[PDB]
Amino acid sequence: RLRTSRTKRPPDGFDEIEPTLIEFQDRMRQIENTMGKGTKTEMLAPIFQLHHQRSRYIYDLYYKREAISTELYNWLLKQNYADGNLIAKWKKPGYEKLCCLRCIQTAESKFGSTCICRVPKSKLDKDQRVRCTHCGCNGCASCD
RNA sequence: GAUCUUCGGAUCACUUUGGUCAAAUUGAAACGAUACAGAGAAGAUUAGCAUGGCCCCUGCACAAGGAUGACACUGCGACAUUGAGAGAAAAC
Ligand SMILES: [K+]
Ligand SMILES: [Mg+2]
Ligand SMILES: [Mg+2]
Ligand SMILES: [Zn+2]
Ligand SMILES: [Zn+2]
Ligand SMILES: [Zn+2]
Repeated sequence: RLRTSRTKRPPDGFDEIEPTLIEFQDRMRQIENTMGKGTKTEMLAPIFQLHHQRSRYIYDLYYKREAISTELYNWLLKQNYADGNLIAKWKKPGYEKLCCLRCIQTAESKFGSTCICRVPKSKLDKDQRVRCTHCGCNGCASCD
C-alpha cells in the first residue's frame, strides 16, 4: 500500500490522478481523528461512505471515461486503492449503486436478510425511509 | 437505473437496527479513617493436621496458603412414681 521514494514507479497514468487520491487519504485521516456525535456503530458510517466514493472514483475512471490504462487499473486494484469485490458487484445488474459490501450479505443479519437499503423504495412505506445503520445508506436499489 | 424487447413488456436486486439498556448526583463492588478490645490446646512460651457449612479470600489448580484462615465444639427429662407418715378433707 504505502509507497517509498525508491519503490517501483507506478504506471504512466498515475501522476495526474495522484493529488485527488491524496485528498481522499487526507480526509480519511480527519475522519479517524474526528470523534463524537453518534452511537457505537454510527460513528463508523462515514468510513464506508468515503471508501465507496473512492472506489467509485476509480470505477468512473475506467468504465465511464476510459481515462486510465488497463495496466494502471490492475495496479490500483492490487495496491488496494480500490475494493475489487465492490467493483465486481457494481459490474453486475441489480448492484449498480451498491453502498458497501456488508449490506448485501445475509450472514451478518439477525434473520438472514439483506439490509433495508437494498430494497426498492416503491414497495417501502414512506415512514420507514431511514438511514442505514451499517453505513448510513439511503437506498441502494438500482431503480432509485 | 443496465439489459434486451417492440413501444404490450420482460428480465437484475427485495425489509437493517447485539440492546448493564438515552449526554456520569438517586439501580456494575468494597471500603479509608478515627474511637474500643486487641493473637488457638485446662501455668508460660508456643509446631501444626483435621471435623461442619446460606463464612470466605489468594491461587491455573483435585498443590498449598490466608492466626492450626475465621466461626463453631454441651448437657438435656418417651421419669415410672411408689415407699411411707401428718394435719385436712370426704372414705376405709
Ligand atoms: K501456631
Ligand atoms: Mg490451611
Ligand atoms: Mg482451619
Ligand atoms: Zn446501502
Ligand atoms: Zn452498506
Ligand atoms: Zn444497508
